[PDB]
Amino acid sequence: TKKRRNNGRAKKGRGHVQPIRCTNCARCVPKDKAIKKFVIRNIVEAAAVRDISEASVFDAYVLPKLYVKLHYCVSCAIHSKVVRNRSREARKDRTPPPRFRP
Amino acid sequence: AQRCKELGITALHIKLRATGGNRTKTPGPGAQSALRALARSGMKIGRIEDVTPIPSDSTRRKGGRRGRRL
Amino acid sequence: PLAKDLLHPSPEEEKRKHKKKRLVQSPNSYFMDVKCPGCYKITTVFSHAQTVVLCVGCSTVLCQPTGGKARLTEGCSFRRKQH
Amino acid sequence: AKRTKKVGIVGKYGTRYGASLRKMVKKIEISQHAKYTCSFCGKTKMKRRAVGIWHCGSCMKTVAGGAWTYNTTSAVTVKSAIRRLKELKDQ
Amino acid sequence: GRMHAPGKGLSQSALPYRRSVPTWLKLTSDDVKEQIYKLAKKGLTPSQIGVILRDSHGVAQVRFVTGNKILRILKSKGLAPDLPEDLYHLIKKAVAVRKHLERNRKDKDAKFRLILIESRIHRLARYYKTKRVLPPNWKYESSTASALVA
Amino acid sequence: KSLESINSRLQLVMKSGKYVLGYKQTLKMIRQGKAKLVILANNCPALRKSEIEYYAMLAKTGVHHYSGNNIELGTACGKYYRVCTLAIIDPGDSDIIR
Amino acid sequence: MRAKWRKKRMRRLKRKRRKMRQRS
Amino acid sequence: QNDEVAFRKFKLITEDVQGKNCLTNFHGMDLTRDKMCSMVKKWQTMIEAHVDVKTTDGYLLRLFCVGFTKKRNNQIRKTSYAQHQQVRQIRKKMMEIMTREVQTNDLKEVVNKLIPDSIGKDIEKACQSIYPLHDVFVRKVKMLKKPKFELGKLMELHGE
RNA sequence: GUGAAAUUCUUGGACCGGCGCAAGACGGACCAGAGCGAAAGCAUUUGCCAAGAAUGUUUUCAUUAAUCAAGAACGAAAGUCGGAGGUUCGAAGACGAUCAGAUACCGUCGUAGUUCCGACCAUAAACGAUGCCGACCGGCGAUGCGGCGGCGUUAUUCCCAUGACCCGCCGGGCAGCUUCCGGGAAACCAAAGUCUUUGGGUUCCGGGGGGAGUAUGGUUGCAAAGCUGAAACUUAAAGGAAUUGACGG
Ligand SMILES: [Mg+2]
Ligand SMILES: [Mg+2]
Ligand SMILES: [Mg+2]
Ligand SMILES: [Mg+2]
Ligand SMILES: [Mg+2]
Ligand SMILES: [Mg+2]
Ligand SMILES: [Mg+2]
Ligand SMILES: [Mg+2]
Ligand SMILES: [Zn+2]
Ligand SMILES: [Zn+2]
Repeated sequence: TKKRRNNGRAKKGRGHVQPIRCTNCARCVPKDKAIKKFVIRNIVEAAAVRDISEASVFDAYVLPKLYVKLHYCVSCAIHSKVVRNRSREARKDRTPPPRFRP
Repeated sequence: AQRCKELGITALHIKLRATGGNRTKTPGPGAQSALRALARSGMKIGRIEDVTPIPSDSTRRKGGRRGRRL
Repeated sequence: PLAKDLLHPSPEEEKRKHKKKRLVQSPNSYFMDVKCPGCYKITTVFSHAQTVVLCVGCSTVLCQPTGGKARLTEGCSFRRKQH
Repeated sequence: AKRTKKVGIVGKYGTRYGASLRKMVKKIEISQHAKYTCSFCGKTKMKRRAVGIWHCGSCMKTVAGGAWTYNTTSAVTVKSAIRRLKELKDQ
Repeated sequence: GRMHAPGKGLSQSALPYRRSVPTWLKLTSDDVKEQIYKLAKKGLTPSQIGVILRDSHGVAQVRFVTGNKILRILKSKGLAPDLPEDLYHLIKKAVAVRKHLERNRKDKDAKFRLILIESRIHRLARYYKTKRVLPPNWKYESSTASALVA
Repeated sequence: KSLESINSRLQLVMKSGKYVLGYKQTLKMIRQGKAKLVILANNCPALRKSEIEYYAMLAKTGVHHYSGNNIELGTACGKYYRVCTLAIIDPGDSDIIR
Repeated sequence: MRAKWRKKRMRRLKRKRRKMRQRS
Repeated sequence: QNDEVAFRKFKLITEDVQGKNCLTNFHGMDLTRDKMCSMVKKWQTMIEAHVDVKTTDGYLLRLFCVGFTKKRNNQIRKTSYAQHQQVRQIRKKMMEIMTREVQTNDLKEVVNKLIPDSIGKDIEKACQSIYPLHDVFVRKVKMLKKPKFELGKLMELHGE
């Protein structure tokens, strides 16, 4: 049974997509098929900010961040629970999960 | 903190580095603890910069195209 | 719109339609009387001219070829001919 | 007609010396006995005289070249490399 | 659909239903015909003639104003080229592709295009042989191509 | 862009204007004064290059040094032989300026 | 058997068959 | 500097030392990692150019420029992509106005003009007619060779 | 380095931090249900060489066309030969682990190979598991290219262009959402529709499962193998889509 009309990848008008390596298990996955993370994390912990601010020589010192682009095969993506198997109806939508900002 | 204090150093510019290359770019759990303890031990923190090796395009990553099976 | 009037469409949509797909094939171009300044004669120019048109006597370029429509040089008048 | 199917010039060796050795020497003998165009006069008269020696029958110009080919791919890249180093030597 | 391409382009020229000569065209039949003679003697193909006459002399269709087509006019005087223009340009393109292909051996794309161009050459030539435009023994040979054209 | 232009213009010199091919004929037209442009292949013997250049200095005619060789100056002229030197009597194509 | 390995086993059988035929 | 930006970094190789003080001259400039990474966003096109330029002083430097396309305030389309020919025109434009600003003057004028990075400012302004660029800086500069290390030329830039 | 270790490297400084040099790979982020190409496939800058779709056209020829046995071109990766070069990775292999056993999964090293040139081979889940050309049959919002229009903003300048936006329209595409158009065994598909109300044109190809893509013959190749391709015999099912339950390290 054809599970997804998308065929599990973004390849629509192409014929071949150059592969990447899974950042976790180093598996060759097509670039448009692997699940991509872009995490903009604080360079320090959420509880270490207060300690660093005391020892910062600059009073108005902006906090640098970390820019990491992760790529995952669906094996490592499911194993790390970054994606989950969804119902037949719930599979179709492509909206990202809510950010839980408030 | 003890060696720097007894050698006459009071502030530091922390330069973080992960494994880099084609390997992991996320620093391990030791990054947060070592950075936090340096400031809490009575030492100043200035500019923090990243020197993680980020290739334009590296060589082939070790493991094979089927990955590290587990 | 099961009761669309295919025999008598008002020309607003016909002008909107593609030239081949109209009720009767009507071209989207014309001929314009281009009048460059500094002279006295009228030069006939195709509205979609693919060449740099020049007069018999004028040493002045009137239009330049682009994608769809002839690009008149600045300052030159143009008049339609019988629509 | 086409008198042989695949041996070509090394049909003179008969069945001897092995198929791969006749095949290996076939391309060398074709180029060694070929007539190259002279770059000095334009006539296709530049033929090998001895090993490493090439001579044009028309303009009587002798040049030093490869053993079997008129000029080896080694020396071609060498002459280009020397020219780039010369233009680098001055400015 | 294109003969040798997976395209379905509709880019054409929609001739108007108006068959009448425009009243603002004061050029007469002999005026157009001498213009055809002058430009052909300059060295312009019939396709190049019609675009120039339409753009500069403002003529709708040469068939409308003179009662005959440009190629028929050219051959009646007798100065028309012996090879048909489209066949000439196909052969001329094939010579350019062949010249580029011998310089660059590894151009597998160009070698693919050469077969496509030459197929159009041999099919068009067959049509012209049926209409007796070309001699029955005419043939497009790759060796003689660079000579017969240009 | 100069080499692609001179190839097409030399083609226009043929079948439009009068030319002459070969070294012995070129000298005759140079010393007669009716030569206008002399084109020499880079394959030319160096003695012949300087001799034609000296002749053209006396005749006040220009010398173009073709960036080909005598093999493909023949192809440029539209011939099936090698031409090493040629002279143009009258262009017929404005490759030379009045 | 996985069909790829059944294909490979058939190949090794075919190479053995060719050797025994060429021998005679 | 006093009140400049913080993401720029400079190499300052030492060249001569006397007494108990070391005297350093310019060696190269490099934008910091998190600023460079933050500039790279989706739905926009970046343009990176490099050029080998020689100062009047005899110093050979590799100038890298990075420029990102800018989406408009009223722009509704998600993407702001420059066509390949437009990218080529922008790259050539910011190559010749980068080698002009360095070939004309000496090392001193280049260094204190890239301290506020005036080059990227005029690069952005000259490109506003083709495609609006906003995130334009000088990515990096490195020194390929040095002219003999004259003692007098170092002392004057360290003094009056 | 690992789940834990260990084979391994190290007071000759192993690892680490700085400065250089050399070599060979690969072109991240930008990079998209985006583009191009007949497919395979194609991503640092610039230059050259030819090629092509689409668009615009009141340019030209005037049936020149669609599909196509035989024939031919190109064809991922792996593999073969010859010549270079070999950084990293890495079949075979070795060692350490794990295990009842472990010729494996994990780790250290490591040959062929992985890169370039030339010559082969012609196979992939070469997939959209879905022939090509043509027409007709819903709607909507987008996107790439070209073109035609239009409030206004922006870049220069004093104004048009000219770019960058905003609102539309046309054609050609990659797609997407929705629909009791219709179909279908359903999954689903605007094509897999216009099919018992069965016929637009034309190629290839299947006849229960195995035996079998096997044997043999022919043919191609250096070889590995590729193309064409059975039979005896055996069997009542093998399969497809969905439903319910059970089970899941
Ligand atoms: Mg399943
Ligand atoms: Mg594929
Ligand atoms: Mg697992
Ligand atoms: Mg291969
Ligand atoms: Mg080899
Ligand atoms: Mg290793
Ligand atoms: Mg059909
Ligand atoms: Mg059966
Ligand atoms: Zn993984
Ligand atoms: Zn000679």
